[PDB]
Amino acid sequence: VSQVRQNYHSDCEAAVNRMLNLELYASYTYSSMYAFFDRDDVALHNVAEFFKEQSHEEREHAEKFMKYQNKRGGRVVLQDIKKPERDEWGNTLEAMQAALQLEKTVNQALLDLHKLATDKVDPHLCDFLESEYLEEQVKDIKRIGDFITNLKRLGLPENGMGEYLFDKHSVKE
Amino acid sequence: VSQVRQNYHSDCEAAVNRMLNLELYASYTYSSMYAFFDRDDVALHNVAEFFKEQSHEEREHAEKFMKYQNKRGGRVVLQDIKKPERDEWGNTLEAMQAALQLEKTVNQALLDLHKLATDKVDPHLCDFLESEYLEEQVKDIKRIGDFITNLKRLGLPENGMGEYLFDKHSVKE
Amino acid sequence: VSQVRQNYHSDCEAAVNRMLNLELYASYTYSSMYAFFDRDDVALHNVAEFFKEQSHEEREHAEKFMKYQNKRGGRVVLQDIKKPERDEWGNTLEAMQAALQLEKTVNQALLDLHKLATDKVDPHLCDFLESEYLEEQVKDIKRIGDFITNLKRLGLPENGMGEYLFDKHSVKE
Amino acid sequence: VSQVRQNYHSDCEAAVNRMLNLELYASYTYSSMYAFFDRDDVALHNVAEFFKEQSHEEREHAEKFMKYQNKRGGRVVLQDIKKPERDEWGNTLEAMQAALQLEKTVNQALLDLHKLATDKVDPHLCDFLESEYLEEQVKDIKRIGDFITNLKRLGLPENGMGEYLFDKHSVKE
Ligand SMILES: [Cl-]
Ligand SMILES: [Cl-]
Ligand SMILES: [Cl-]
Ligand SMILES: [Cl-]
Ligand SMILES: [Cl-]
Ligand SMILES: [Cl-]
Ligand SMILES: [Cl-]
Ligand SMILES: [Cl-]
Ligand SMILES: [Cl-]
Ligand SMILES: [Cl-]
Ligand SMILES: [Cl-]
Ligand SMILES: [Cl-]
Ligand SMILES: [Cl-]
Ligand SMILES: [Cl-]
Ligand SMILES: [Cl-]
Ligand SMILES: [Cl-]
Ligand SMILES: [Cl-]
Ligand SMILES: [Cl-]
Ligand SMILES: [Cl-]
Ligand SMILES: [Cl-]
Ligand SMILES: [Cl-]
Ligand SMILES: [Cl-]
Ligand SMILES: [Cl-]
Ligand SMILES: [Cl-]
Ligand SMILES: [Cl-]
Ligand SMILES: [Cl-]
Ligand SMILES: [Cl-]
Ligand SMILES: [Cl-]
Ligand SMILES: [Cl-]
Ligand SMILES: [Cl-]
Ligand SMILES: [Cl-]
Ligand SMILES: [Cl-]
Ligand SMILES: [Cl-]
Ligand SMILES: [Cl-]
Ligand SMILES: [Cl-]
Ligand SMILES: [Cl-]
Ligand SMILES: [Cl-]
Ligand SMILES: [Fe+3]
Ligand SMILES: [Fe+3]
Ligand SMILES: [Fe+3]
Ligand SMILES: [Fe+3]
Ligand SMILES: [Fe+3]
Ligand SMILES: [Fe+3]
Ligand SMILES: [Fe+3]
Ligand SMILES: [Fe+3]
Ligand SMILES: [Fe+3]
Ligand SMILES: [Fe+3]
Ligand SMILES: [Fe+3]
Ligand SMILES: [Fe+3]
Ligand SMILES: [Fe+3]
Ligand SMILES: [Fe+3]
Ligand SMILES: [Fe+3]
Ligand SMILES: [Fe+3]
Ligand SMILES: [Fe+3]
Ligand SMILES: [Mg+2]
Ligand SMILES: [Mg+2]
Ligand SMILES: [Mg+2]
Ligand SMILES: [Mg+2]
Ligand SMILES: [Mg+2]
Ligand SMILES: [Mg+2]
Ligand SMILES: [Mg+2]
Ligand SMILES: [Mg+2]
Ligand SMILES: [Mg+2]
Ligand SMILES: [Mg+2]
Ligand SMILES: [Mg+2]
Ligand SMILES: [Mg+2]
Ligand SMILES: [Mg+2]
Ligand SMILES: [Mg+2]
Ligand SMILES: [Mg+2]
Ligand SMILES: [Mg+2]
Ligand SMILES: [Mg+2]
Ligand SMILES: [Mg+2]
Ligand SMILES: [Mg+2]
Ligand SMILES: [Mg+2]
Ligand SMILES: [Mg+2]
Ligand SMILES: [Mg+2]
Ligand SMILES: [Mg+2]
Ligand SMILES: [Mg+2]
Ligand SMILES: [Mg+2]
Ligand SMILES: [Mg+2]
Repeated sequence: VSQVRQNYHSDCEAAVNRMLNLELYASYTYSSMYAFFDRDDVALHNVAEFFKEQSHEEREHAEKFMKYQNKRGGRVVLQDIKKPERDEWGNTLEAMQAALQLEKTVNQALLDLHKLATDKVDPHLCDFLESEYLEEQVKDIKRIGDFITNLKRLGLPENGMGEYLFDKHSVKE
Repeated sequence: VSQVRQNYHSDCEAAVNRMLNLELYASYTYSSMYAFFDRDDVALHNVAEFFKEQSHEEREHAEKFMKYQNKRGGRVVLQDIKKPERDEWGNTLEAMQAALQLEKTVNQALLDLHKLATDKVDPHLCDFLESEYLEEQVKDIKRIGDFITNLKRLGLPENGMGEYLFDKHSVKE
Repeated sequence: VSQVRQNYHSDCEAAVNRMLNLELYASYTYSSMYAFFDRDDVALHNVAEFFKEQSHEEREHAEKFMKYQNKRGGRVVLQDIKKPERDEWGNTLEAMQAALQLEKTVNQALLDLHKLATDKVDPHLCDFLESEYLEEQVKDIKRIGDFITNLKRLGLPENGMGEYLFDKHSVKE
Repeated sequence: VSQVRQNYHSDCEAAVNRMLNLELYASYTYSSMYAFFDRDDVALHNVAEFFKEQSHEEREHAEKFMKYQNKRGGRVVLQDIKKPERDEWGNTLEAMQAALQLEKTVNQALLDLHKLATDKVDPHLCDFLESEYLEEQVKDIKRIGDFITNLKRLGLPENGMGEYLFDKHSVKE
């Protein structure tokens, strides 16, 4: 019954809250990858910093959904942020493969939310997803795929020299 | 039969003209609010200037529809701009409540136009509304709602000190 | 068995992981307060932004513990970040009271960790807490206490004008 | 019987002199590593310069203890600076392993000195060690550990290409 609410279905409000949680979950998974690559027995600092940046970007995605919810007159409802699926991430290839799957999971949830918004005839929510989320996902999925191709080319997981070279030439210094 | 016309339904052309009129109507209502708050026996100049700015923005919305109509090969058809519903606006709370309802009326018309454009399979018109109109409405509706909440907190309509404080701290100097 | 590990007790490593979780929990609680004050029916934007900033600072506290853990040769172990205790925060006074208690809870955990580090004769961990955490807590606790005193002076919770004045004069614009 | 002396135990004064000697010993060992990597039949100049810098930093650590001794009213007593344990350092991996052990030996001596200062209730000496020495050690130990992990990844000692790559991408140009 918010005074600002107009053309905003309860189902979409709830799905936005669930999407918010998933963004926070993604942030936390990336934070775990950062910490792993920062370990003294892993020590791939450019890879670590790549994942730290990914983590911060996911938190920005989450905060943008909070703001959106309030703009439409919905109510933010938070749930636990589940810990990541793994405590250690193997190596750069395994981590990038997990990152690819994570970004595709997030993308599928965004696409599902777009379908719901379409079904409920909510063009503002459609526009928001298209303008602020969907292209970011396609771009990041492509970037991570490109990385995986190069890690395989470099002989991961077996080729430690390849892994070193990737950290020194493929990710930001 | 315009040489530029392509995928532009007569119904959408007509609805764009009606939307243009509504934007002009909204501009005129805001102009009335400006004049009211500029009265010597009302004298809330920051509130007055807020509504003057709202009025100018609505005229910009109208002109953008005129340009759009011509870009698609439709023909601008003007009708009378009806005078506002009231000659005096009571106080800042009453005016903001009327502004909220006005912005929601405009928003509903834009949403209805988007539905029509969708029905007629006009993605250019959909994009135009989503990119140039729908988010502006959500933003302004939220801003005015926020103002109303604060005016109520400040004890409007009875609390004149509250009304003074709002004009001096909530709206641009 | 990390090659860098020296004078770092398993108990301290575990307690650092638990402290990390608590920092993340604090961040999430502050994020909830931000979202609440950003609601159209609450609409205290300077208060909202204060809590958003608090939330970001807690995430910085968490990341610093992750880095610390790795520097000492411990291993970051993550757990679920529990959702905040409340879904809505009442008003500025109730939220500030909850913030005070949260900062004191965090402070007690830091003091307990310092006691453990002292018991295990770990001066590096003692220094880290004293140089990076303990004074921040005292400062923030004092700031929030000062705010609460002023909110009470301004007649919270009943005095809406007082609450408005606080948002406009006590917290950053 | 120095006029400035206050709360400075004879045991701490003596231990500071022994610590000074150890800093000088560490400097000399690093100087030997510099000279080794500068050999025409070793020729890893970035590695050589890394160790030269390490050597200079250890001399700075020593001089700071001399100044400290005098500030407290103790008397600097010098002993021979023993030559390093080896005349040649094998390769980058062997040298980094020796550097890690050296930094941990220095760290243990600093921790032992902190324990003594604690036992003698000398908070100024505790603060000095915590503020000027202990974090430097943790940082350098982590850095060298990280290097060792990367040298192993690069196939040291057998992989000469790996050793070349490390010198060109892991240590300052
Ligand atoms: Cl609705
Ligand atoms: Cl929900
Ligand atoms: Cl996984
Ligand atoms: Cl695992
Ligand atoms: Cl996933
Ligand atoms: Cl959905
Ligand atoms: Cl995007
Ligand atoms: Cl691109
Ligand atoms: Cl690439
Ligand atoms: Cl046509
Ligand atoms: Cl018409
Ligand atoms: Cl009216
Ligand atoms: Cl009237
Ligand atoms: Cl209306
Ligand atoms: Cl229509
Ligand atoms: Cl817009
Ligand atoms: Cl906005
Ligand atoms: Cl406001
Ligand atoms: Cl240990
Ligand atoms: Cl743990
Ligand atoms: Cl609570
Ligand atoms: Cl609640
Ligand atoms: Cl608490
Ligand atoms: Cl503890
Ligand atoms: Cl601090
Ligand atoms: Cl202070
Ligand atoms: Cl204050
Ligand atoms: Cl005032
Ligand atoms: Cl003395
Ligand atoms: Cl001596
Ligand atoms: Cl040796
Ligand atoms: Cl030798
Ligand atoms: Cl040694
Ligand atoms: Cl000692
Ligand atoms: Cl230090
Ligand atoms: Cl560091
Ligand atoms: Cl490294
Ligand atoms: Fe980025
Ligand atoms: Fe995301
Ligand atoms: Fe992402
Ligand atoms: Fe990205
Ligand atoms: Fe404006
Ligand atoms: Fe308009
Ligand atoms: Fe408008
Ligand atoms: Fe506007
Ligand atoms: Fe701050
Ligand atoms: Fe904290
Ligand atoms: Fe805090
Ligand atoms: Fe703070
Ligand atoms: Fe004032
Ligand atoms: Fe240096
Ligand atoms: Fe040293
Ligand atoms: Fe050193
Ligand atoms: Fe150093
Ligand atoms: Mg209401
Ligand atoms: Mg609902
Ligand atoms: Mg979920
Ligand atoms: Mg679980
Ligand atoms: Mg569309
Ligand atoms: Mg679009
Ligand atoms: Mg785009
Ligand atoms: Mg690319
Ligand atoms: Mg013609
Ligand atoms: Mg027609
Ligand atoms: Mg009309
Ligand atoms: Mg009439
Ligand atoms: Mg837009
Ligand atoms: Mg605002
Ligand atoms: Mg090992
Ligand atoms: Mg343990
Ligand atoms: Mg806990
Ligand atoms: Mg629970
Ligand atoms: Mg301090
Ligand atoms: Mg103060
Ligand atoms: Mg004398
Ligand atoms: Mg003596
Ligand atoms: Mg000695
Ligand atoms: Mg000898
Ligand atoms: Mg320090
Ligand atoms: Mg490093």
